[PDB]
Amino acid sequence: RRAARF
Repeated sequence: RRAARF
């Protein structure tokens, strides 16, 4: 969800 694979 953040910026990279999340």
